[PDB]
Amino acid sequence: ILIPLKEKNYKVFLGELPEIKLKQKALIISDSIVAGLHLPYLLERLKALEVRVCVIESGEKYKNFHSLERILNNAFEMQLNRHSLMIALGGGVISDMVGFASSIYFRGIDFINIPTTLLAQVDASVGGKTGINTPYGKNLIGSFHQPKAVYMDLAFLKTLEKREFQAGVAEIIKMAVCFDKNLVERLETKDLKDCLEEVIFQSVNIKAQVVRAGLNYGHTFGHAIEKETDYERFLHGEAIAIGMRMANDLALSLGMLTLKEYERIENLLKKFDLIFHYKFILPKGVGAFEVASHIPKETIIKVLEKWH
Amino acid sequence: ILIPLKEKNYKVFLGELPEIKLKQKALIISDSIVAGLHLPYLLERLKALEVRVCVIESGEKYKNFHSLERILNNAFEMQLNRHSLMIALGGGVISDMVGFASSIYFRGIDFINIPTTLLAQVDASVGGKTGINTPYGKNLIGSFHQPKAVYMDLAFLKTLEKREFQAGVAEIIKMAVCFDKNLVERLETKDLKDCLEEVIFQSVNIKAQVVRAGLNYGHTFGHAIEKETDYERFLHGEAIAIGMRMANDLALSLGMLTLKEYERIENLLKKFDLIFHYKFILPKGVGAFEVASHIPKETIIKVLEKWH
Ligand SMILES: NC(=O)c1ccc[n+]([C@@H]2O[C@H](COP(=O)([O-])OP(=O)(O)OC[C@H]3O[C@@H](n4cnc5c(N)ncnc54)[C@H](O)[C@@H]3O)[C@@H](O)[C@H]2O)c1
Ligand SMILES: NC(=O)c1ccc[n+]([C@@H]2O[C@H](COP(=O)([O-])OP(=O)(O)OC[C@H]3O[C@@H](n4cnc5c(N)ncnc54)[C@H](O)[C@@H]3O)[C@@H](O)[C@H]2O)c1
Ligand SMILES: [Zn+2]
Ligand SMILES: [Zn+2]
Repeated sequence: ILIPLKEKNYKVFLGELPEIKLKQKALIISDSIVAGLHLPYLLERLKALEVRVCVIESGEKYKNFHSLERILNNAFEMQLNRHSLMIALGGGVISDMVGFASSIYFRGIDFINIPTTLLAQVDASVGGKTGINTPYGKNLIGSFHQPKAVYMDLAFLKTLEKREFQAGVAEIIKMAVCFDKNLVERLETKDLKDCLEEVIFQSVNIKAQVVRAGLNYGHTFGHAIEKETDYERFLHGEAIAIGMRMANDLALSLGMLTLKEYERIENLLKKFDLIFHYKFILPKGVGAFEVASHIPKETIIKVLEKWH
Repeated sequence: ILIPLKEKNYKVFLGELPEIKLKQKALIISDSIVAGLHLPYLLERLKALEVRVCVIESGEKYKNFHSLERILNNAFEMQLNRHSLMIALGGGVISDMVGFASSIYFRGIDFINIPTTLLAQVDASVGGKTGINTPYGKNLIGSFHQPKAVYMDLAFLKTLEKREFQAGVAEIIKMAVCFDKNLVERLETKDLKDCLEEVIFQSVNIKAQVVRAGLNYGHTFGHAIEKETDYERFLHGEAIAIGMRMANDLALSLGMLTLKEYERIENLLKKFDLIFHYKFILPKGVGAFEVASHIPKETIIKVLEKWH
């Protein structure tokens, strides 16, 4: 069991989920898929005054006020107070909704994150950045609310679909190319099946030191791909995978990355089978990044002439 | 203008509203009554990049999600970001809605509270407590959001009704009897119209020095009166006025208040027309309070039945 610390709360827990002892009532919030796979795993180890379950339907489209209201109403129905706890058993969609629901319920109550997806373990459960989607855009209504404790177990990752798993892997490389050169070297040489525990541990420490601009590597182009397709074609991690390549073309054109650096990142994406032919944040090196702003339109078009 | 400092965050500005020059876009939120009385007063001395007004209907029944959604949507319509500002021009209902809307919009933006009611100038302004009402109860969904600046002008208080003004005095006496002996003696010997500024200044200081139990003096009984009457007959200050007297009956029976001290508070409420006939936290003399939790039911029932 590995315990990464932050500033100056709280405590992340890598490894098997331990026996959680609580002296107050707890509300578990999960999705339709996770509740039929990993809810027996949590309720086997949970001890509290009263435990009730609220289930949101699986999907990004359910990340709204309607589901947020349901989480709040379930907390009101079992009469939760200022000493109560909310438990998030799911991906980034669940953890953001529960964290925002707990922040506004009785002006702020404790909540615990137990991420199931690879992306949520390496990014979403860390930081306290919570929110919901609105008709005006994604994640524009939210709050900064830090969880009491984060529990990361590799057992939840085994039930994930390979396409959803690889989408999380593309997000790990994204953080590696901009922050940690040592994580790149691990992904280049070592097989992920043999060092999954070591990869996440390094990925969490990146986000722990972060908690910012830099995690948006391949997001400016990746957002544009999802807005043109639309969200019917690619998963978020797949769109960033193409977005990183588009960002690498702009970084090579501006003289930020060398030809060998451009190939090195693209070879690592090829190693994990993350090349997808379709159809602002750029690296200054393998393990570093720079913020580019005032870039000529013709330089962008020259990069956009690659499609790809 | 006099400038009371809280601790580090923000400054109160007690007196005539000065020129507010801003380098960011601003959204003013007011109610139907205040907008037709005091909105021009603010607009003439406000300078910003863009100024738009959102008006909610006057009343306690409009303190909900429906009005909160409108405040957020108006901010989205004029394209407000994390640098933008919200302006609250109204009573405690407006300030709580705007403060909660600003706390969730782009995960937290700056907001300036300009209270118009006497209640909001002495209680709702300083604290950071924001929120809205739900079908499950009042002020159960909210957040702790500190304002950028508070502006208290006595010019807004002149348009208030007699009933609304005297109900705001009930909270001043509440804070005086439990914290400041000198403020009790000021209210007893001086006319309020002669030292209204000095009374507010001391009321802000008490609220500032506390920030907590003790501000709920007459709230335990006052909530029971409001729930029995279905929030129909009395205002919040009027129900607390009876609640303070009910608390005075329990404090007199325990020996916490002398008969002379008991009559002093009753005559103070009589001076501000706060006697309304019947049909935890009690004052320890004048200027002090005590938390009583283990009071026998027989004593509480003897306080009921309307004597003393
Ligand atoms: N700062 C932050 O907190 C931050 C950072 C990154 C992402 N996010 C947010 O997180 C969201 C993305 O999260 P995500 O990638 O987890 O998507 P997701 O939560 O929607 O999960 C993807 C799908 O996988 C399924 N799933 C989850 N766990 C499973 C399990 N263990 N076994 C089988 N299937 C499982 C879910 O049903 C879901 O439909 C985005 O909406 C984004 O806004 C927030
Ligand atoms: N901790 C806190 O922030 C805190 C403290 C006290 C009260 N509150 C909240 O505030 C609410 C009570 O506030 P309130 O007493 O101001 O009620 P209110 O905001 O509804 O104001 C009373 C009425 O007077 C009118 N009015 C306001 N300003 C006026 C003006 N200058 N001239 C003429 N009319 C005017 C309004 O239209 C309103 O209908 C409660 O619902 C409570 O939840 C919060
Ligand atoms: Zn992301
Ligand atoms: Zn009130």
